[PDB]
Amino acid sequence: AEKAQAIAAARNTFARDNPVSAGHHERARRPFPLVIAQGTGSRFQDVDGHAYVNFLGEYTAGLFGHSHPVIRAAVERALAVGLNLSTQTENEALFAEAVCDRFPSIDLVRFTNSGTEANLMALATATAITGRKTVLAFDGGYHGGLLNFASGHAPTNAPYHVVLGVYNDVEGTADLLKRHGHDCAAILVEPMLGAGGCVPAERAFLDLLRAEASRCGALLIFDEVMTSRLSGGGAQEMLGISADLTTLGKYIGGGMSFGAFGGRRDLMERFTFNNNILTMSAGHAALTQIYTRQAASDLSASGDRFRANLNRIAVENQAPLQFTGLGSLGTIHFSRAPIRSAGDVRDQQLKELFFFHMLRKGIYLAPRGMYALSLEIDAGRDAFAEALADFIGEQRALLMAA
Amino acid sequence: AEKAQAIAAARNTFARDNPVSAGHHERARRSRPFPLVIAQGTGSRFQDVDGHAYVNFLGEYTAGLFGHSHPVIRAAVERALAVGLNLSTQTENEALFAEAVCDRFPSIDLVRFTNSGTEANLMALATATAITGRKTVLAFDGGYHGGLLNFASGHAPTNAPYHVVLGVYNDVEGTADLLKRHGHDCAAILVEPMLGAGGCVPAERAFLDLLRAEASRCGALLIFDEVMTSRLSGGGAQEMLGISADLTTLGKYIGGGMSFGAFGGRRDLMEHAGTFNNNILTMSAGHAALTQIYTRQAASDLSASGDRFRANLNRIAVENQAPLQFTGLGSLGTIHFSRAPIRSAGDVRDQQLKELFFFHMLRKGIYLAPRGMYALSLEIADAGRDAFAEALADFIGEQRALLMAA
Repeated sequence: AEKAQAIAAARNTFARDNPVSAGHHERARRPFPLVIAQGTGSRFQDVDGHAYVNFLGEYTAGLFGHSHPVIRAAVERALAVGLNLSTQTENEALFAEAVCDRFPSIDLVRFTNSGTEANLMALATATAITGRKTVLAFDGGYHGGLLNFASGHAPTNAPYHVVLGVYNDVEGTADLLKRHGHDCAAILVEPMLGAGGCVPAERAFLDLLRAEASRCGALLIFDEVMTSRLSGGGAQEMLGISADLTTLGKYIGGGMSFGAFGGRRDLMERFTFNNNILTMSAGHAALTQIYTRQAASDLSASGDRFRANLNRIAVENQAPLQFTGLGSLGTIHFSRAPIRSAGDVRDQQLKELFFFHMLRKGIYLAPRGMYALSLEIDAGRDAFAEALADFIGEQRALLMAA
Repeated sequence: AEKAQAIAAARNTFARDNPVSAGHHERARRSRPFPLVIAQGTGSRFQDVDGHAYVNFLGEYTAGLFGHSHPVIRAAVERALAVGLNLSTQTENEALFAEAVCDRFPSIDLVRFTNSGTEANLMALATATAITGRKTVLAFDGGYHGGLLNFASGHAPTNAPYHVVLGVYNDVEGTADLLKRHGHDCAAILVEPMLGAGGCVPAERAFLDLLRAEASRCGALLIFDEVMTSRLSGGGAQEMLGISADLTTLGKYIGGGMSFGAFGGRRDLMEHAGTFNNNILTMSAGHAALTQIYTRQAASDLSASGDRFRANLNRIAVENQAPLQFTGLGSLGTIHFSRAPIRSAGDVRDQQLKELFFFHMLRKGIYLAPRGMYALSLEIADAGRDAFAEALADFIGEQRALLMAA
């Protein structure tokens, strides 16, 4: 088939293009992944020396870019004053007060080494306060290595009695609550399905989740590891919803291993916690001196207009691919059907073709097609739109019809 | 009481000594005397927020093995920083790092990196339950495997909902009975070669070999958590004892002092689907530290220094006829108010003596955990050992009438 032949030609060209990534894949021991050597601003250089504009943004973790001066200088100063300090430094409280300033909902904060640990600690506190064991999750959600529900479950997930609902469907959730209301300790939900395909949550869906959690005595945990960037106080500030607990992710720690969980005092008074000097310093400098509300607003508005530009590339060529998401985070889907839950993403060869083609054009993003803008990426948007335009113009006959 | 009045006087002097740590505690209260707040560090020394310099004997609970300012590690972090933060999920550093770790622990046929030892032990347990299909996990009272993997109280309401079965440390008879009862359901036996939080209680070697025997006989895996004990040799206590675990978990110093953990072992057991750690600074710092600084010669010298030094401190106790003891292995030890031989947590059966000692040695410029833990770093030298031994000598001489009798 022309689709198979074209993806084979592009994949052979990719493999012949990047022998050093192949050698590293061999030494570390489905085409090999790209192995990146260096980075600067919105640019990434692989081990073969090819420069790319990094649209993937490290799955929203690299919001500040690879070489921001304020963060680099903060990390250098923290390094020079000493590594592996004791369990008590000023940096932790300064950082916690900055976060609470941004998320006043988080009456008490605790730091972890990852968002996975943050969600685990939140679930632990939920089960401890309520004494209940069942946790309500949603198909396609990803809260960590042992908190994955893309398959509806994972055999590696921690042995919580997880209840699985379909995203953006409050009828099924109300029925599941009728069934397990007494046993529901927590409702863990992302304001946008990150791994599920950047499926935005309908606002009524989240408001009704809050209502139901209140009425059945379960807590509401918002996994804002990804969506916390949607405003200075995240999507929860955007919608006026107050969860019992909130979890935040790695970019809050300046690009290094960090997570945070917190909220109600009575619930969180139960509280190894993360205070690494470099992480505290980088996250603090980044939040207080770089991540201004105006900078985040510019970034998310640019992301919105830029997703519009892409979808209009699709619309003009009558090709039914779409970018879905919110603000500066989107992801390409081979179907043009409106996506409400995981069941709606119901062909990876077109996505692979797109990924390889934009790589050949110098555009870097996830093979699943997710893009997360960083502060450094109008010229980058123009180049990205022109690259997508040229690729779709050339490969138009291989894509579905709108 | 003379002890109560002396500890009250020492605590009042501590509070008057460190107003800045108190101010930091107050400001942190927005989100048992107050803890010391540390400002900077250099080598084996720490300077607090009030400007006092201390010899750092606690070594950050075994994590600060390299010291606070080691040059090659600093340069590795600087170079990685300049080449760029937040690189993609695939870089060369992770494989170089994994090969060095596998060199040190060739038992770890497949390795995976995590952001913490808590995450490493959790992922190891996940792999155990997945391969075996069983739900019960055998742990030991007093063990600490992470924030949600803590068993000092015999359990915690925060622990992940594994069906953990708890035995008493260094007791294979009770373990054999519990294994006879739950053998078919035991997915893993998770054990530290030394009770870290339990009070640096070394595991009897026959106890670990018999845990291996039972794991083999009933089909459970054996997870050795060497987050703390991995420093006892180039291949950890498992290399020291000739034990081959089904899984091994390693801790933060392998990642150069930053958030890092590792778990690995058998191929068939081992392995989006899971977030793995490839942080640029962590990979670079841990790699440079292991390959250029954490040599077997340096680690051997350090553990020998720890052995002779525990002898020196315990002999301060013996000469002064005081029943306090330092227990542990190599360069890791801990003070206990009793002189009774410690085999399990139940043998630690008064915290005011430890608090008095801690505050007095602080006044003398020696820093360690209020619980009394010491973990020497590569920077602490014979002079540091001499100063610590003389400090303990003077403190026990002055506070002689307040301590128990041997």
